[PDB]
Amino acid sequence: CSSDSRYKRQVSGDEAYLEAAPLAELHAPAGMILPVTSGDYAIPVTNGSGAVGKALDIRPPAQPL
Amino acid sequence: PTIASITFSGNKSVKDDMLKQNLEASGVRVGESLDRTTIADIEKGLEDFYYSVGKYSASVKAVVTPLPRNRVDLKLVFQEGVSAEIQQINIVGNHAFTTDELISHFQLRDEVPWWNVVGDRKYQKQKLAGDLETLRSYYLDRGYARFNIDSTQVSLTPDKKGIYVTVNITEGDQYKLSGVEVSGNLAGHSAEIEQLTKIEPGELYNGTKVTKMEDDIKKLLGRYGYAYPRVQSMPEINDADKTVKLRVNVDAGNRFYVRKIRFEGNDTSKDAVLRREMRQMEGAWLGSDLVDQGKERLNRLGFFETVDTDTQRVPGSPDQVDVVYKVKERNTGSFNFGIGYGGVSFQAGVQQDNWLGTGYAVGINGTKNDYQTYAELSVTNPYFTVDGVSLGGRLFYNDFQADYTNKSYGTDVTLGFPINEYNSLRAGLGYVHNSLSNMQPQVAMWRYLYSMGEHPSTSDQDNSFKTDDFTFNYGWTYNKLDRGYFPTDGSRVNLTGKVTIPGSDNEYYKVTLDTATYVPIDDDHKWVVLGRTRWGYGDGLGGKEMPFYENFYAGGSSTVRGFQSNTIGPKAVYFPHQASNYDPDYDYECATQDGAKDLCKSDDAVGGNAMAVASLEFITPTPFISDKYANSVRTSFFWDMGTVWDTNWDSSQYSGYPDYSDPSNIRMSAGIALQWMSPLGPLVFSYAQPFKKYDGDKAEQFQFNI
Amino acid sequence: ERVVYRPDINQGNYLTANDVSKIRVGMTQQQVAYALGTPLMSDPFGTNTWFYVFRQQPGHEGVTQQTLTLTFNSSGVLTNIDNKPAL
Amino acid sequence: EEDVVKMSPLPTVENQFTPTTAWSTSVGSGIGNFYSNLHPALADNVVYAADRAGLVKALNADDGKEIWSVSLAEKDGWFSKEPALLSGGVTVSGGHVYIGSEKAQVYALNTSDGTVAWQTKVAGEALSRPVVSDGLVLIHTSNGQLQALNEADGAVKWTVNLDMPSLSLRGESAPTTAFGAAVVGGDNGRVSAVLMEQGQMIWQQRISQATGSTEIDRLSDVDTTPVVVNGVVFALAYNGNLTALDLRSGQIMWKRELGSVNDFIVDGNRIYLVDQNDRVMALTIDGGVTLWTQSDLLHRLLTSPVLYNGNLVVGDSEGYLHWINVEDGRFVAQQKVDSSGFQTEPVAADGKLLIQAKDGTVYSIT
Amino acid sequence: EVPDNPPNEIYATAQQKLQDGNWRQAITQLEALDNRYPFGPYSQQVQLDLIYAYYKNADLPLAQAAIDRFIRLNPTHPNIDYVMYMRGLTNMALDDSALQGFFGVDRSDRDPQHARAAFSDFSKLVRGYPNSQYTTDATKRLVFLKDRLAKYEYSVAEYYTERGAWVAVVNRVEGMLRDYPDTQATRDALPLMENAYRQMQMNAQAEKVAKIIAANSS
Repeated sequence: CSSDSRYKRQVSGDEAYLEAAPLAELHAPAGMILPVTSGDYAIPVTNGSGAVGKALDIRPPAQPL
Repeated sequence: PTIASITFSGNKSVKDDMLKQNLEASGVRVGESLDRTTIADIEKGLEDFYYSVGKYSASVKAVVTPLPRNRVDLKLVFQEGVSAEIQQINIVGNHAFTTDELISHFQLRDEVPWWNVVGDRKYQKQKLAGDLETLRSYYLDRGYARFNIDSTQVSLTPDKKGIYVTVNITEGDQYKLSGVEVSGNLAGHSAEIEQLTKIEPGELYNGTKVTKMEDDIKKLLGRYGYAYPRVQSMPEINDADKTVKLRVNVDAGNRFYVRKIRFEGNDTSKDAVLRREMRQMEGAWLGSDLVDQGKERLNRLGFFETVDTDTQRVPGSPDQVDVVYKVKERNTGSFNFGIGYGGVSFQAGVQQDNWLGTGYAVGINGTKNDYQTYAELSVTNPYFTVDGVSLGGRLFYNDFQADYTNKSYGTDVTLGFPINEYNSLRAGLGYVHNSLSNMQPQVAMWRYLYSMGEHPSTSDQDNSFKTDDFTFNYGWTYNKLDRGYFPTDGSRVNLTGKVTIPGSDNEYYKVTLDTATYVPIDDDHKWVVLGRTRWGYGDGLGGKEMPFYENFYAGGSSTVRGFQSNTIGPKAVYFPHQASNYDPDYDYECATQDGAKDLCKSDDAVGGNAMAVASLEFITPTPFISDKYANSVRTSFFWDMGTVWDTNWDSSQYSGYPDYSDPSNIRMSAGIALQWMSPLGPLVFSYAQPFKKYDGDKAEQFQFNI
Repeated sequence: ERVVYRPDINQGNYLTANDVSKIRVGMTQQQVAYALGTPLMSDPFGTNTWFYVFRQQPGHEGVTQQTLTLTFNSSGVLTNIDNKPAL
Repeated sequence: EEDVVKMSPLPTVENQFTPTTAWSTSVGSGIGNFYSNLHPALADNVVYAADRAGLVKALNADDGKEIWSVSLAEKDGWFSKEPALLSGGVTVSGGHVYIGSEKAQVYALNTSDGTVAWQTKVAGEALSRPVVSDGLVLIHTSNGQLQALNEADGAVKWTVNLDMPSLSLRGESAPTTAFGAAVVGGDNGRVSAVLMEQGQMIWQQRISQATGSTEIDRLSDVDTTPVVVNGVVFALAYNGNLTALDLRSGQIMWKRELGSVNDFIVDGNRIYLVDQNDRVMALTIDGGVTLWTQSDLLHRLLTSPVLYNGNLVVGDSEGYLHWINVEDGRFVAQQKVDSSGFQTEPVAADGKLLIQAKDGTVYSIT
Repeated sequence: EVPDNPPNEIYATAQQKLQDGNWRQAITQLEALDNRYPFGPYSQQVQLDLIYAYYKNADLPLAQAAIDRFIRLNPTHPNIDYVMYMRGLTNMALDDSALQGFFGVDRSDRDPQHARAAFSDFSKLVRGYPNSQYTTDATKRLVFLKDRLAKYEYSVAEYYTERGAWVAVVNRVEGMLRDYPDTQATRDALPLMENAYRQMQMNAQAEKVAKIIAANSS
């Protein structure tokens, strides 16, 4: 199929997504109500564990056969 | 406890997967346990399935083979008997029409002629319902309002080989349509609707016309936004005098507004490449005409195999909709490479409409040999502004050498803007420079050189001539095709020309006119008639003559199939001239140094300054391709004709030789062509025979092109 | 400068001289929506206001826009009506 | 492309009996490949025949030469005729010969002239043979409608309806009359009885037994002619059971697991029939227990049997006539009367035997 | 293709081929093992291995179908987070293209269908299993994907500004402000709403957007 160094584990598709700029909220000036709170595309604030990018292990977990 | 494998044998007309699907409905599949007592049940179940095919005498056997670990292998053997045959179709109670002609429209057949396959004497209960509906439509649209089918019977011969079908009907009587009463909540538009519902006194009742009247009322309302109206006809029949009055209820709903128009499946084509073709736009009252016009324009674009529309209603809103266009990307563009006949020799070329989905049209090609070098670029932007104004250019560098040498390079620019939904105009500027040296003398070219003031010798190959021209390019285009790759209806026209502005070394003007017209015959547009032509003309302004290197050629796979490329038209006539460069062996006998005292005829095509081509082509479905991808192959029978003549040839001086100024010398050919849309772009194979042919023309019957 | 082809660009809410006269002060949002239809354009920045704009750009001829704006109180009752004919 | 499965071979045997053919009079085009019930009828010293078209002829029974001919075809063009699709069995009575049609017509031609005494329409294809006895004519049509007609006028007197399943055998059972009542079989598998005066029901019963899960698995109809003797009626069905039913009550006496479309003979305590597999068997009237069975003509598509000189006679699709004897169940002799074959029952009376071929020719055998 | 054998040998061969990197042959072996013995202990591990091999072999539709099967067969399983992450990653990998990736084309304004599907799946993963080791990468992918969907919205708004359709521009920017409030595309698209409001003579409404722009400027 292929022959490369440690291509068994790492993701396919580079690492472009790690360079995306961070998100910042808009400030609502005096005397107005911004509509921003009305969305469902919310990203929760999470301190979860894990690695990022090519350092992740995609190999399937081993069932206790 | 488990079935290790399953195998079918003997099935011919049934795909094994269908049998497996039937088998699993009984609860048996790979991995499931099997019971030997139920083997007969499986056999009977499979047996009962073939009744759908009409093979009522078929039989099936099931074999179970033990396998290690208590596994079993199941093998099914099928004896597919002959299907039942329709012996007769009988219609009882019909008094107004011949039973033969009523059956003539039936999908089912009781007789099949030898001279044509109009159908098969096979039976399928699915077709019987459609056939009954066809009978009802035939009887109900002739004025027989009271027509109804009492009952039907399907019978089977005791030997299970024959089918008999009987249909009982009651005709009633013919009725006259006294008038139409359209009423309800029209929301205005009474003027249009009253005109759609026009009837003539004494007109016979006609169900299909009533359906058309309802559909037209629906379409008229959908044009103004009411794209969910309620229309219902309720005829009131009067058997006392046999007049029928057609009451029609109309209730336009709420005017709808477009919330969003969304595109799906454009995985590579930029989004704005699709929106700029739309005529319906967001935040505006809906119109069905515009939504369909968007589909038509996207189809004409030619980037997509299939374009489909949808108008899903917005949940929780009474008067809003969303419009979804689902497209299937097509592999636009072309590629073609090769190697020379006989050191390094190679040709190349790439064409791309929709280059990387950006909508640009880019093309590159070239070739390098020892003889010649050639290169060209082309870039076009269909929307240089939002309205549709396009801007494009072109460069090319040509360098041919035998001795006879010809270097040529130039430039071009064109700006084309629309004038109407289908029409378009163009304008531009061009520059061309030609350097010719050591051309071997001949009449057709020395005449032109004399017109330009050059006076080269007729007996030597050592004269040269260099020129430089600026031109003004115009044009026009009409396009109403259905699609961009395999059209099926509509026509196209494309006029192109140019003229040299003052200051150019040579003065002339040139015109061409390509045409194409498709006329469908079948309702599904599988059988189509293609009419195609080309034309041309050019001449010099003032005392100037049209340059010989802008001449018209015909003959290849593009103009008139069957003849060698660019072999039609006048043939050169060589003067008796010296071998100033060299006298090779087994070549260069045409008016060469040794012998050949007088002017020598030849077969070297040179083209002419006028052309006329035509073609009539018939298109049929491919015999052995499923409809799943029958839209990537096209088969065609064609009859092509063409000619080329040199309007300035003077037969008075060159009387001993043919009069090339005669248009009557028409060529012709016929054959068959196959066209396939391979990953490398379209591929065309064609076999033709030039059954009309003139002295000097070269025949080439098999031709393959990209 | 010269220009030679452009499509018809219809934008907004389709108003007429009949419906615009039906509405009157004191009507709830339901009645106004029933009469004129759902507005394509409303005030997002914290205020009950409905914009009924009726744009028409018929090619190179010109442009016309009737602007009818309705302001309701917190309870959804129409308190003010202001319709402004063409630009 | 795929061929039929089964067909036994012509069984070699010596012709200890001495039959012979005669006549071979060509009536006309013949029934051809269509399935119908156009058997000849014999009365006095003349015979009558039909031709799956308007053609009708009356032939002298001593020579096979015609005495009068008639055509019932109808014009449909300048030089074209619409076929009469004549498919009803010929039966005769005083001065009338009654015929059916698939065009829904019923004819009654004068015996001495062939001129139409009367003609009327019925409730669909009159496929069954008309039967007349001490009253009205009776006809059984494809719609399941049983209709009675005035023998001298053709006007309908009364009608009875019977159910019709989705798919049924091509044919209709002729009615049988007894003590003023008429007993018939339907396509649903029932055996019904009615009175002649106004078609009032007397009793109904079921004899079909398949009760399958699909139409052809359910394909079980009483297409045979029921027969009555000594107050009991026998009935048979395609896949059903040979049974005996009490005439007065309709309760069943005994069943036997046999099924066929061909009618059966009755004589003494013996009943002979032809199975759907073309096997030939003889059974007792008491309980139907087998007497003997002849099982070598498998899948030859025999015709219905007749009783002639104590010997059963049957045809086949290959034009042979097979003679069976009650003494041992053996074959006494064989002929090749016709080339095209037989798909219509033979007839015999007054020591005279005859049969009509599939091509329209009529043969007499002695 | 695959000789008949007890499941253990087939699974051993499949694992050996996966370790060697032969995706096609491993897929064949695992498919055979799954079809032949869907009841045995290997019914789960073979599903996971098939998902992984399909994804690596670029047979994304089959990987998606296998994930759909597994989620229904075992809606509660210790390693579901892995399958959810792989569903999201499959939908993401179904978005990119190679050629226009090499030529440096900005693919933001093409079809966003797969991006939305991947966002939904990653959001399910992160909200359901915050302790899983895939949550961090899921969050990074989500942060990128939200800004790949706001860019498409801005791309549509730009066109409807060019064609002079003002109600469409206003509605599109309102949708951006309601769905993707904090992205950069929403800050770029905001001045398009003000121009649209001013082209329709509704200046009193354009001043509010002007205030929003001023209050958040660099």
